[PDB]
Amino acid sequence: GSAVPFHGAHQAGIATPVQDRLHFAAFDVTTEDRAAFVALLKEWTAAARRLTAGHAVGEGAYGGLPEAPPDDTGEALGLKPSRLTLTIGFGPSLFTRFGLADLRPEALADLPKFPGDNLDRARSGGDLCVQACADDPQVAVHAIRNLARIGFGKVVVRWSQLGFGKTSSTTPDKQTPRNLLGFKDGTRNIAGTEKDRLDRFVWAAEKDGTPWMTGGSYLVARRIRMHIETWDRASLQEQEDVFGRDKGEGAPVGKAKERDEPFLKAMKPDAHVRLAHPDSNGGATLLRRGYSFTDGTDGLGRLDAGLFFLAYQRDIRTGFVPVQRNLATDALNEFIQHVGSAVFAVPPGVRDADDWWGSTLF
Amino acid sequence: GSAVPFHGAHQAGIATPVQDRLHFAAFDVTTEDRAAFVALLKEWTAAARRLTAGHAVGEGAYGGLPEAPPDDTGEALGLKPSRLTLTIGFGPSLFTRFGLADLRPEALADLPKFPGDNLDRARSGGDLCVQACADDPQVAVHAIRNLARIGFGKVVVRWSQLGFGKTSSTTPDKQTPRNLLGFKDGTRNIAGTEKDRLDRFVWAAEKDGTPWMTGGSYLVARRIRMHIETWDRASLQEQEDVFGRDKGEGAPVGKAKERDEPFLKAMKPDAHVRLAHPDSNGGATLLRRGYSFTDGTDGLGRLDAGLFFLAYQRDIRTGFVPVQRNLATDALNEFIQHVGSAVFAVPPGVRDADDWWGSTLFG
Ligand code: HEM
Ligand code: HEM
Ligand SMILES: [O]
Ligand SMILES: [O]
Repeated sequence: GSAVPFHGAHQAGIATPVQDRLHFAAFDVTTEDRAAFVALLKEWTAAARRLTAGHAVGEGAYGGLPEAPPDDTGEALGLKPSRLTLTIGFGPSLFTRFGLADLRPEALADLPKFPGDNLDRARSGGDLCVQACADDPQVAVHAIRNLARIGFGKVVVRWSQLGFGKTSSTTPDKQTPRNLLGFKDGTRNIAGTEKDRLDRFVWAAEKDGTPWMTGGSYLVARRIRMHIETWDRASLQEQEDVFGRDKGEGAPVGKAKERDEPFLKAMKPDAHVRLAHPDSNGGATLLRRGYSFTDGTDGLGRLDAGLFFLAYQRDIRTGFVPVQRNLATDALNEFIQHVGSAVFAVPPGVRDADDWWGSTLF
Repeated sequence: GSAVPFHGAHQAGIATPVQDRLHFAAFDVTTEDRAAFVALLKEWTAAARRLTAGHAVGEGAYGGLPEAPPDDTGEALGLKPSRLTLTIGFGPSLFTRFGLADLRPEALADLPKFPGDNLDRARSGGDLCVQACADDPQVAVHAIRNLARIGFGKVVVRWSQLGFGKTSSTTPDKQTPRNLLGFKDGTRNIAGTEKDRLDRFVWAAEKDGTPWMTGGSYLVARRIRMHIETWDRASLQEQEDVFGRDKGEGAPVGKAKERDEPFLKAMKPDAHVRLAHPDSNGGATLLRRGYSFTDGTDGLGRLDAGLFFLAYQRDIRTGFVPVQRNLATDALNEFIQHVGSAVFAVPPGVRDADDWWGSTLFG
């Protein structure tokens, strides 16, 4: 239940080992006062320092003046830091405010429309996001809930997604988690230890064209419904054919071990791994960091379940966009549907205790 | 602990230690065939035996005939039993089927309308329920998902609730968990160790008037929204006055320790503990076993937080109903709203590997 350092050239929550649980919130800004928004970012940064150390925000959750509401709502008392990370991003829509228009990064591209999209606009977009990842779901919910409260009057919660289990890995030496289709998910990703690959594929560089984004990254979120009724009636072979790996061990078809390298020509041409592989996409590589969800029932007698997909990359135009375009013929398409979407510019890290979220932009 | 025994005179998941996470599903029955429903109960019991031992259902999640769908959907492979318990209950509407109307227990009382109810009927009721509790939410979700799959064609999922963190205790010797209002919740409950209180307040007895229910219990579920923005703008003193305990230690007003017994007169007369206490309700006592939830946002820019309240008792008429009736004036009502409700008759335990869920009811 240890604590992930909050400061760094890069924000935590990206290369960091993937924590077991997720609370993701998109916010919309309701103030048009740049000074007030800057003040919010500083307050938020200070609260995140405490929250990620497992401490209450401000003066605490109790023991203050009886006539004052407590600084912290208290539901994380007695819990551990739980490897909490808090990662902020800025949406394209934010750059219509605070005189920021000319600072929107080129690499923060709006996505094209994709075949089979059914995007719920109310569960899409957002002026900004906060990604809360922790091994304890209540540590994550508490962070989001208290950030929202601190921002009362200046921002609102547009949409929020709980992820009950991870479907990603930045630690290939560790057990790979499974998604709700029963397959290991995260085998061939990017590790936090592969500093070279993160520099190449994840972190924006000064020369890419947006100096304030140096050391940040670009994030794509996709809420993906899974047609579990359809999947659960499919034979084992069909499921294995869909991905290009076997279900039990997770090894590429033909091979014996999960982490044996794919031999792509042995997979079906519409196999998910074959279409998504960097070698099929001009080298394009993603840091996938998604989680599973279930939100009630569909009103039709079935659980509503899916995968809240997250992908970090140096440039949306060289990462998610080409790979997703190449999944147009993916056999997995028969079993999923994209029903929410948003993109964000994730600024560089909080350098020290004097720095604050977004300082390079503001 | 890593696992909880599935067999017993009682179903596990009631008096046993409260696990960290919840997946609760209410099902509606679609078949009119009693034998086929009995077949489902047997299949389900077999699956629960495996699931609660951390094993896949049926022949497993892979390694079968490549042309056959796997028996288990696989998302619990490599996970642990995680103290998983699976607890089944039977709703009033179940007894309108399979020629059972005269076997519905009197202690399975319908709830009355309560002041302030705003019940979503689609997230209320149900012919039956399965309570899945485990420390790992994926283990719980996997159990519900495979039970629903196994049952398809004979049952559908009416509504389902994820509980991301507990707000109850049956083990006072460990730390008491906090709810989304920031208060310890579970301090004065019924412990697994209190055999006599469980017999008095939780387990149905043969003499109560429904012999097949001997050893079972009766379950009330309430989905309670929390008006969290309003709560967080109230002063610490107002919050503590709402409950009658202080927020930090959870001690009754005027006392120093969480588990000091309350002095109720020192609380505001509309304080939640004072109104809910057995001494204010003719001795009526509950075994609370609920969890917190968040399900997205309201329409309006604010999280949709709340408490998925669960209460086990020997007779709904002498448990939840009187206590909830007394919360009509609760100061807590300013900050909550009941938006979902169901009741269920939870049968006695699966005695051995030959037994099955509901066997005392169906024969
Ligand atoms: C519900 C939706 C999805 C499911 C269930 C899923 C599942 C999987 C599985 C089982 C693997 C193989 C193990 C692994 O390498 O992680 C995989 C690999 C991968 N997936 Fe997905 N995926 C989904 C959506 C996506 C999307 C939307 C993208 C990008 C637009 C994507 C990109 C990738 C990539 C790049 C790999 C690695 C392939 C390699 O380099 O070997 N996936 N996914
Ligand atoms: C969001 C809804 C609720 C919240 C936040 C809440 C919170 C609390 C808290 C903080 C306590 C004191 C700690 C403890 O002893 O557990 C408590 C006690 C209690 N609550 Fe609730 N409660 C809620 C709903 C209910 C409902 C609906 C009932 C019954 C109908 C109920 C019955 C009780 C009882 C019986 C006690 C213990 C009384 C005693 O000390 O003997 N609660 N509750
Ligand atoms: O993926
Ligand atoms: O409670």
